[PDB]
Amino acid sequence: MKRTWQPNRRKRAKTHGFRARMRTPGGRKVLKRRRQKGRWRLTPAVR
Amino acid sequence: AVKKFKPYTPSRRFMTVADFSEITKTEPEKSLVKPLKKTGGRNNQGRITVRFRGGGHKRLYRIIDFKRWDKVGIPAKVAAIEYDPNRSARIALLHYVDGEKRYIIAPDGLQVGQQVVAGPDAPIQVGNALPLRFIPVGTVVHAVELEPKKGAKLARAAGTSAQIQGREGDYVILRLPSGELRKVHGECYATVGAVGNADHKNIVLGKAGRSRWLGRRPHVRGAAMNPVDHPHGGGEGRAPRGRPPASPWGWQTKGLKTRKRRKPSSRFIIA
RNA sequence: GGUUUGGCACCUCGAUGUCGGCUCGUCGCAUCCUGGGGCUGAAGAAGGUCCCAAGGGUUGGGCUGUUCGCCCAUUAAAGCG
RNA sequence: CUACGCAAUGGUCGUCAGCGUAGGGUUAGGCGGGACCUAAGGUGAAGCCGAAAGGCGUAGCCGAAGGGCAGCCGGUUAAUAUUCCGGCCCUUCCCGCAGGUGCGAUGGGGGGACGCUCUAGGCUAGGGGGACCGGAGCCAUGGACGAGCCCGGCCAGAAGCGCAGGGUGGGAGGUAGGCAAAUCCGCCUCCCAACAAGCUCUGCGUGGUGGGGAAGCCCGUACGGGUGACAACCCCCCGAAGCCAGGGAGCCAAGAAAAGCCUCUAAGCACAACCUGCGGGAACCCGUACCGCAAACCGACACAGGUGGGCGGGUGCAAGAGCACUCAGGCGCGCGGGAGAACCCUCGCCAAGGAACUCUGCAAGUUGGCCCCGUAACUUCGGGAGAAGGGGUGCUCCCUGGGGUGAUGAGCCCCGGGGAGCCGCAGUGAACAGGCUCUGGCGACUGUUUACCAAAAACACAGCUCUCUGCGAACUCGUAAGAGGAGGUAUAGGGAGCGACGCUUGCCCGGUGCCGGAAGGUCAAGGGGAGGGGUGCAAGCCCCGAACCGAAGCCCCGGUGAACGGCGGCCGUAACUAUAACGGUCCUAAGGUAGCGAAAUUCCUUGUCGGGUAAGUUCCGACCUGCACGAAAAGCGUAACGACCGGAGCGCUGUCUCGGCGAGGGACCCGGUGAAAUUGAACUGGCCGUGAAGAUGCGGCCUACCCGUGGCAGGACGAAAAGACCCCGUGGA
RNA sequence: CUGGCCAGGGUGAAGCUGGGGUGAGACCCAGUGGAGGCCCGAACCGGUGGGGGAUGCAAACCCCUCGGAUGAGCUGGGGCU
RNA sequence: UGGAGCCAUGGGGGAAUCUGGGCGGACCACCGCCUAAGGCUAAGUACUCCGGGUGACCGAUAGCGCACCAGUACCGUGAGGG
RNA sequence: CGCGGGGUGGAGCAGCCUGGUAGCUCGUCGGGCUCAUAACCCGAAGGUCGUCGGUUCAAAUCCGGCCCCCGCAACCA
RNA sequence: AGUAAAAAUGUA
RNA sequence: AGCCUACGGGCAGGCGCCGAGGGUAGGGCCCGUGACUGGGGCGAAGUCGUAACAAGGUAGCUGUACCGGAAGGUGCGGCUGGA
RNA sequence: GUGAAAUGCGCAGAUACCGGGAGGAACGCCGAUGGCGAAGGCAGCCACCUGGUCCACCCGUGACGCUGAGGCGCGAAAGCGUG
Ligand SMILES: [Mg+2]
Ligand SMILES: [Mg+2]
Ligand SMILES: [Mg+2]
Ligand SMILES: [Mg+2]
Ligand SMILES: [Mg+2]
Ligand SMILES: [Mg+2]
Ligand SMILES: [Mg+2]
Ligand SMILES: [Mg+2]
Ligand SMILES: [Mg+2]
Ligand SMILES: [Mg+2]
Ligand SMILES: [Mg+2]
Ligand SMILES: [Mg+2]
Ligand SMILES: [Mg+2]
Ligand SMILES: [Mg+2]
Ligand SMILES: [Mg+2]
Ligand SMILES: [Mg+2]
Ligand SMILES: [Mg+2]
Ligand SMILES: [Mg+2]
Ligand SMILES: [Mg+2]
Ligand SMILES: [Mg+2]
Ligand SMILES: [Mg+2]
Ligand SMILES: [Mg+2]
Ligand SMILES: [Mg+2]
Ligand SMILES: [Mg+2]
Ligand SMILES: [Mg+2]
Ligand SMILES: [Mg+2]
Ligand SMILES: [Mg+2]
Ligand SMILES: [Mg+2]
Ligand SMILES: [Mg+2]
Ligand SMILES: [Mg+2]
Ligand SMILES: [Mg+2]
Ligand SMILES: [Mg+2]
Ligand SMILES: [Mg+2]
Ligand SMILES: [Mg+2]
Ligand SMILES: [Mg+2]
Ligand SMILES: [Mg+2]
Ligand SMILES: [Mg+2]
Ligand SMILES: [Mg+2]
Ligand SMILES: [Mg+2]
Ligand SMILES: [Mg+2]
Ligand SMILES: [Mg+2]
Ligand SMILES: [Mg+2]
Ligand SMILES: [Mg+2]
Ligand SMILES: [Mg+2]
Ligand SMILES: [Mg+2]
Ligand SMILES: [Mg+2]
Ligand SMILES: [Mg+2]
Ligand SMILES: [Mg+2]
Ligand SMILES: [Mg+2]
Ligand SMILES: [Mg+2]
Ligand SMILES: [Mg+2]
Ligand SMILES: [Mg+2]
Ligand SMILES: [Mg+2]
Ligand SMILES: [Mg+2]
Ligand SMILES: [Mg+2]
Ligand SMILES: [Mg+2]
Ligand SMILES: [Mg+2]
Ligand SMILES: [Mg+2]
Ligand SMILES: [Mg+2]
Ligand SMILES: [Mg+2]
Ligand SMILES: [Mg+2]
Ligand SMILES: [Mg+2]
Ligand SMILES: [Mg+2]
Ligand SMILES: [Mg+2]
Ligand SMILES: [Mg+2]
Ligand SMILES: [Mg+2]
Ligand SMILES: [Mg+2]
Ligand SMILES: [Mg+2]
Ligand SMILES: [Mg+2]
Ligand SMILES: [Mg+2]
Ligand SMILES: [Mg+2]
Ligand SMILES: [Mg+2]
Ligand SMILES: [Mg+2]
Ligand SMILES: [Mg+2]
Ligand SMILES: [Mg+2]
Ligand SMILES: [Mg+2]
Ligand SMILES: [Mg+2]
Ligand SMILES: [Mg+2]
Ligand SMILES: [Mg+2]
Ligand SMILES: [Mg+2]
Ligand SMILES: [Mg+2]
Ligand SMILES: [Mg+2]
Ligand SMILES: [Mg+2]
Ligand SMILES: [Mg+2]
Ligand SMILES: [Mg+2]
Ligand SMILES: [Mg+2]
Ligand SMILES: [Mg+2]
Ligand SMILES: [Mg+2]
Ligand SMILES: [Mg+2]
Ligand SMILES: [Mg+2]
Ligand SMILES: [Mg+2]
Ligand SMILES: [Mg+2]
Ligand SMILES: [Mg+2]
Ligand SMILES: [Mg+2]
Ligand SMILES: [Mg+2]
Ligand SMILES: [Mg+2]
Ligand SMILES: [Mg+2]
Ligand SMILES: [Mg+2]
Ligand SMILES: [Mg+2]
Ligand SMILES: [Mg+2]
Ligand SMILES: [Mg+2]
Ligand SMILES: [Mg+2]
Ligand SMILES: [Mg+2]
Ligand SMILES: [Mg+2]
Ligand SMILES: [Mg+2]
Ligand SMILES: [Mg+2]
Ligand SMILES: [Mg+2]
Ligand SMILES: [Mg+2]
Ligand SMILES: [Mg+2]
Ligand SMILES: [Mg+2]
Ligand SMILES: [Mg+2]
Ligand SMILES: [Mg+2]
Ligand SMILES: [Mg+2]
Ligand SMILES: [Mg+2]
Ligand SMILES: [Mg+2]
Ligand SMILES: [Mg+2]
Ligand SMILES: [Mg+2]
Ligand SMILES: [Mg+2]
Ligand SMILES: [Mg+2]
Ligand SMILES: [Mg+2]
Ligand SMILES: [Mg+2]
Ligand SMILES: [Mg+2]
Ligand SMILES: [Mg+2]
Ligand SMILES: [Mg+2]
Ligand SMILES: [Mg+2]
Ligand SMILES: [Mg+2]
Ligand SMILES: [Mg+2]
Ligand SMILES: [Mg+2]
Ligand SMILES: [Mg+2]
Ligand SMILES: [Mg+2]
Ligand SMILES: [Mg+2]
Ligand SMILES: [Mg+2]
Ligand SMILES: [Mg+2]
Ligand SMILES: [Mg+2]
Ligand SMILES: [Mg+2]
Ligand SMILES: [Mg+2]
Ligand SMILES: [Mg+2]
Ligand SMILES: [Mg+2]
Ligand SMILES: [Mg+2]
Ligand SMILES: [Mg+2]
Ligand SMILES: [Mg+2]
Ligand SMILES: [Mg+2]
Ligand SMILES: [Mg+2]
Ligand SMILES: [Mg+2]
Ligand SMILES: [Mg+2]
Ligand SMILES: [Mg+2]
Ligand SMILES: [Mg+2]
Ligand SMILES: [Mg+2]
Ligand SMILES: [Mg+2]
Ligand SMILES: [Mg+2]
Ligand SMILES: [Mg+2]
Ligand SMILES: [Mg+2]
Ligand SMILES: [Mg+2]
Ligand SMILES: [Mg+2]
Ligand SMILES: [Mg+2]
Ligand SMILES: [Mg+2]
Ligand SMILES: [Mg+2]
Ligand SMILES: [Mg+2]
Ligand SMILES: [Mg+2]
Ligand SMILES: [Mg+2]
Ligand SMILES: [Mg+2]
Ligand SMILES: [Mg+2]
Ligand SMILES: [Mg+2]
Ligand SMILES: [Mg+2]
Ligand SMILES: [Mg+2]
Ligand SMILES: [Mg+2]
Ligand SMILES: [Mg+2]
Repeated sequence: MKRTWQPNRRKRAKTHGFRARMRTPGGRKVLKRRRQKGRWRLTPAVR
Repeated sequence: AVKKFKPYTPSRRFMTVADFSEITKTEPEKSLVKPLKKTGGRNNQGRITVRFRGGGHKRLYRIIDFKRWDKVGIPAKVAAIEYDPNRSARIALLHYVDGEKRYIIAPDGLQVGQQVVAGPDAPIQVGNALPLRFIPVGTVVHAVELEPKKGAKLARAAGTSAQIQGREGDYVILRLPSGELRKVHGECYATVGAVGNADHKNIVLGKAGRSRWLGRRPHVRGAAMNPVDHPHGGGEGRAPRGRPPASPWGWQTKGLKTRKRRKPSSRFIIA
């Protein structure tokens, strides 16, 4: 059956992208939250 | 006249279609005026605000002239009459002598060729627009302004029309399609005659599509939903409301009046 | 007597699947046939009734989810638990 | 891709590999994105709004399988190619020269430009024949040296040509419009011209010429290399859903935008500048391996699942992307080897019977294509219809009628018609391929639904009625701005119920709701302050506070049922008896009309009669003492429709009496790899009894050598899940 | 918002055309035509009945069967709640 | 909400400049305190990313989640888990 | 069977709560009007207040015991 | 400026 | 593949058409019968009213429509067979 | 309002009167034992379109006539469908 995950690069970047995260204050916090934590990727990696 | 079909398939035994005889000599809109991408969409910024809308054939908006005082005294020959997917009415494409041309809600009686115009003067005969005041107390008219230089806003649905009952001050009394008696201003334009295509009210959609073709989605009854959805909802085994006919939002729907109590628009009405 | 309807609430609610059927049986005797037998208001044939006796038998359909019934056509009998 | 490898990964093995180590490998002005355009939407100068965070939002900007834009055919690599190479053909920019012309926009106009279904005429793609062309070869096993068998008979190609089509009137006057600024559009007027021509623009054919070019044989791990002939490269036929394309006709639901591109002019500027030529220069960034219906993507896996577009050959079957076989190409599913038990799965057949099976013909069988006769009630005249029920169906030879292509003749295709005759059990000889009818219920109908137990009588539905709403509409979302409604305007929009259609839809406004009622009754803040109090020697400063005036709402008055709803009791009475047309009385707001009625509703109940059966708690027809129908939570009907639920027949059957045999995959044996839930420990038997009331573990008695393997499922109150039921909790939702 | 897909059969509406008809009509026959939430049935969409599967191939599968299949149709990409 | 002042203020009304004006828990009269409707101002106070010093603190199931190449592997669309 | 409503002249309803008073309508009997009978008119009669007991000074009336009539209810398994 | 109230039923 | 021959041929025999009739299926016409139901006819005895004939005590009658225990009432128009 | 009454309407201001406006239906007097039409049936006035009918002249055609199963059209009122 079709499953939940259907990879799409444009979607992924547009949705969880660094740029996107920056526009919303809620997103900005995510970034802050992560950096603060020490993550190696603030954003989902995807080329 | 409304065409009818033999019953060679149900949902087409009763189905009926308007008789497109009048339109003729032009089906493809005026690439000049009309050429306006109409925006389709059943709600505002985000959420749906008007239930059951959507789907339904593509549609281009024909930009029409709802205020005729633009070209006073300038006449124009009625070049053609076309189909307009955006209204009950039909519309007449007319060519002003200015060379300029525009669309007008085609009134019953209008003929191609038949020249027409609008102005305080203007011959009191179908297709001509004149400030309500300069109109023979009685004659029927449609496409009426409600406030001077604010555009036509009354009686524009196929076959609708208002009749001049009389005068009284700078105002004139109209008996609107609905039947209410209102005092419109004198300077309020209005084009003489009735809307036409009066046969409209007579079409029988026929199937459930067709209702779809017109962008009208299915309408699910309150009592069919559950307590959480509508107030008529709930009830083991079909039941009967539970008193007293209400809408999904809570207000009663049988009787209860809605117009703003202290509205200043009142005192201009009487029906 | 422990097959009914119940009474009580003792094991089981960190679970004892709760009607009917089908398959497979097995046991009881308070015996439906079949074998013995005593009375009889037993002439004979056929019954009634009680006694001994399960070794083995104890049909196929209609209706109903049914158990049970009712019915159809049989049977030595179409037993009850 | 290649060279070394095999620990692990691979459900076995493993020299192999998508695995390990290493080295290579992805080449573009023309393909695809970007230095182009705009869509939904996003963002967002201005501007509005918001406690902050922020929310709207014009222009503009971003945003693309949509618009626009110049590459075809071959050749090479172990691995890239419209990218490198060869031949052929284009595109832009920049500079120069020559000749043209009022050149010139972020502006004006045109154009770009649009649906659905059906379609004409030509073409090409693709395919089939050929006695013709070219070619290694081949006569086997009884026959054939044969018009034998076998293999291949193409691709691209500028200009120029032909053949199809597509677009398009030419003039000259005015001109109040295109937010005029135009010689352009648009409008009026009139010499002209025409179901054209002319001029343009595609497609196709042709084209200088350049490529390609089998079978078989020889070499050959691999992959491929000469061969191959100086190869031939021709003739008919079939033929698109593709091209000519913006073709045509019909239809209602009425079918993007912007730039490129023409043209018109404004500033400007004409020693500009654009235009057509012709030379010479310039032409960046990013992707290019490989997988790609799958072992490389989504599913923890080399997972029987999921995944958009194009090509997808041949023969036969009426057609076809269907079915059988088969090209090219790709595979045999990464545990095998034997046996020949029960049992399971999937599959084949069966005497007589033929639904007796069972909740139920569940399942399975029967039937099946096409041609031809021939078909009922009922009906909304469409349908019911594939109703039913029959006949035909292969091959051979002869005669004969049309159509397409030719050329009116010929082969080549496409539909037919009539005769005789042949062989089988059987001719849609295999594969795909309805069983039928009668009668009820519900719903009108196609459609929708519980992703993962419900596809329905449920939702939706056209249609009917009520109700709101006069437009800055009602209504919805939002604090607002704003937005939907609607760039709509009562023949419209919102809400509600009913649910095609037919005949219909009664009585009750007491209560509730809503609608109408400038009177009254009651009524808050506030206005008013009679009168009273606290203090001061006081002027005063403070407090309470009665009349009366004071909205909406409620009261009161009246309306209203396709608004919420409701729509009686007890006695008596007619030639036998029954029953009660009739009457009495109490109550009510008014006491259920038509039509239906043991029903999706009837408890008693398998009511009582009829029908159907040998037999009928079901089914169908009736009767009505309707526990407990009834008119828009519609009432009674209804042709057609239904994977809906019921009752019947006929047909045919392994459903069954009643089972038998056979096949394949497992099960079983051997070699390889090798889990799981569960598990207090165990040295874990029967019966009577006892015990917390159902014991391997107590008592008595009985039986019982130690250990396995294939099987069965009665027990271990067997597993699983801290019971959904039940109750409890001053638990939750 | 923008694209794409739906083998092949079947039935044969309105219109046209011609004839008949009448005073003119309605209408009636043919032929043409190719309508439709039409019929059969692949792809494509779905999930009716049965069987299998139940530590599965699979945390919804497989086979047989069945429904829709020009439409209220299916579907890719880009969006919004 | 209290007898409810004081301090602040959304609404309405709306002064005075030292005979001015607030307060001392309603309100008056006494007596007394203080000068609103402009602004600034170190120090003593808080915390611990960082550096150092100690410890009747742990000693690799402890001690931070990490003594180790850890906010990693891995899981999740993601926030996030770890 | 469990809560609850009811039995009063011949029929159908009050009166019970607020105990000492049996009311109303129709029918039945007598007399008129009429030729006659309905109707209409005038006049009378008729009730253990289901039943057995209790409270009281007195019970249709209030308190329990049965007798019947009517109406709700009888659910989760 | 003479339209205009009600009052059933019965054969031996 | 027989039988007679006068060898041309006839006969037996074999095949086919048609064919009484039987069978299956689906129709048409008529008859009998059927739980129950609908009216109708006559009724020497019933129950309810009294509609019509005299203004029959509301002129009657009528096509139609509705409504009512029943006759019948009422509406729209019409007739005189009423004044 | 009737026989007389009652329902009902009105002190929320009715009935009676005046002014104004909306709307629908019907057309008093003329009007008659009247006229027209085939029948049903037809009444304010105006116009347009149109049928039948009568009189005078004896002008024209030259028996071209009458009736009429069926067919066809019309056809009060009530009734039905759609608006
Ligand atoms: Mg997952
Ligand atoms: Mg993408
Ligand atoms: Mg790093
Ligand atoms: Mg938006
Ligand atoms: Mg609905
Ligand atoms: Mg529901
Ligand atoms: Mg919700
Ligand atoms: Mg409610
Ligand atoms: Mg609610
Ligand atoms: Mg219910
Ligand atoms: Mg409810
Ligand atoms: Mg027992
Ligand atoms: Mg017991
Ligand atoms: Mg217990
Ligand atoms: Mg106890
Ligand atoms: Mg338990
Ligand atoms: Mg346990
Ligand atoms: Mg037994
Ligand atoms: Mg014995
Ligand atoms: Mg004897
Ligand atoms: Mg190797
Ligand atoms: Mg291995
Ligand atoms: Mg490798
Ligand atoms: Mg761009
Ligand atoms: Mg742009
Ligand atoms: Mg935009
Ligand atoms: Mg924004
Ligand atoms: Mg693009
Ligand atoms: Mg493109
Ligand atoms: Mg490759
Ligand atoms: Mg090249
Ligand atoms: Mg120019
Ligand atoms: Mg344009
Ligand atoms: Mg060939
Ligand atoms: Mg030979
Ligand atoms: Mg060529
Ligand atoms: Mg074509
Ligand atoms: Mg632009
Ligand atoms: Mg650059
Ligand atoms: Mg590649
Ligand atoms: Mg697949
Ligand atoms: Mg594909
Ligand atoms: Mg594998
Ligand atoms: Mg797979
Ligand atoms: Mg799918
Ligand atoms: Mg697919
Ligand atoms: Mg073929
Ligand atoms: Mg075929
Ligand atoms: Mg296939
Ligand atoms: Mg091969
Ligand atoms: Mg058999
Ligand atoms: Mg047989
Ligand atoms: Mg049989
Ligand atoms: Mg049976
Ligand atoms: Mg049985
Ligand atoms: Mg079946
Ligand atoms: Mg049918
Ligand atoms: Mg039928
Ligand atoms: Mg053959
Ligand atoms: Mg051809
Ligand atoms: Mg077939
Ligand atoms: Mg079939
Ligand atoms: Mg019925
Ligand atoms: Mg039934
Ligand atoms: Mg349905
Ligand atoms: Mg489901
Ligand atoms: Mg379904
Ligand atoms: Mg209806
Ligand atoms: Mg607000
Ligand atoms: Mg709008
Ligand atoms: Mg609506
Ligand atoms: Mg509406
Ligand atoms: Mg319904
Ligand atoms: Mg009634
Ligand atoms: Mg009421
Ligand atoms: Mg009311
Ligand atoms: Mg009322
Ligand atoms: Mg009110
Ligand atoms: Mg006050
Ligand atoms: Mg005082
Ligand atoms: Mg008030
Ligand atoms: Mg009696
Ligand atoms: Mg009697
Ligand atoms: Mg009832
Ligand atoms: Mg009835
Ligand atoms: Mg019955
Ligand atoms: Mg019932
Ligand atoms: Mg019953
Ligand atoms: Mg029952
Ligand atoms: Mg019977
Ligand atoms: Mg049977
Ligand atoms: Mg019976
Ligand atoms: Mg049965
Ligand atoms: Mg019945
Ligand atoms: Mg009902
Ligand atoms: Mg009703
Ligand atoms: Mg109702
Ligand atoms: Mg219904
Ligand atoms: Mg019914
Ligand atoms: Mg079905
Ligand atoms: Mg369906
Ligand atoms: Mg059936
Ligand atoms: Mg086997
Ligand atoms: Mg092994
Ligand atoms: Mg024991
Ligand atoms: Mg022991
Ligand atoms: Mg023991
Ligand atoms: Mg064992
Ligand atoms: Mg087992
Ligand atoms: Mg067990
Ligand atoms: Mg257990
Ligand atoms: Mg528990
Ligand atoms: Mg549950
Ligand atoms: Mg035709
Ligand atoms: Mg269809
Ligand atoms: Mg189909
Ligand atoms: Mg099929
Ligand atoms: Mg395809
Ligand atoms: Mg679904
Ligand atoms: Mg599928
Ligand atoms: Mg299935
Ligand atoms: Mg299902
Ligand atoms: Mg299953
Ligand atoms: Mg199963
Ligand atoms: Mg199918
Ligand atoms: Mg989509
Ligand atoms: Mg997307
Ligand atoms: Mg303040
Ligand atoms: Mg203030
Ligand atoms: Mg001063
Ligand atoms: Mg203060
Ligand atoms: Mg103070
Ligand atoms: Mg103080
Ligand atoms: Mg103090
Ligand atoms: Mg102080
Ligand atoms: Mg200061
Ligand atoms: Mg200060
Ligand atoms: Mg400071
Ligand atoms: Mg510190
Ligand atoms: Mg640690
Ligand atoms: Mg250690
Ligand atoms: Mg650390
Ligand atoms: Mg740790
Ligand atoms: Mg993951
Ligand atoms: Mg991840
Ligand atoms: Mg009594
Ligand atoms: Mg008397
Ligand atoms: Mg009397
Ligand atoms: Mg309960
Ligand atoms: Mg009588
Ligand atoms: Mg007599
Ligand atoms: Mg015969
Ligand atoms: Mg009969
Ligand atoms: Mg009779
Ligand atoms: Mg009698
Ligand atoms: Mg009478
Ligand atoms: Mg009378
Ligand atoms: Mg009448
Ligand atoms: Mg009446
Ligand atoms: Mg009359
Ligand atoms: Mg007044
Ligand atoms: Mg005339
Ligand atoms: Mg003569
Ligand atoms: Mg009428
Ligand atoms: Mg009616
Ligand atoms: Mg009508
Ligand atoms: Mg009407």
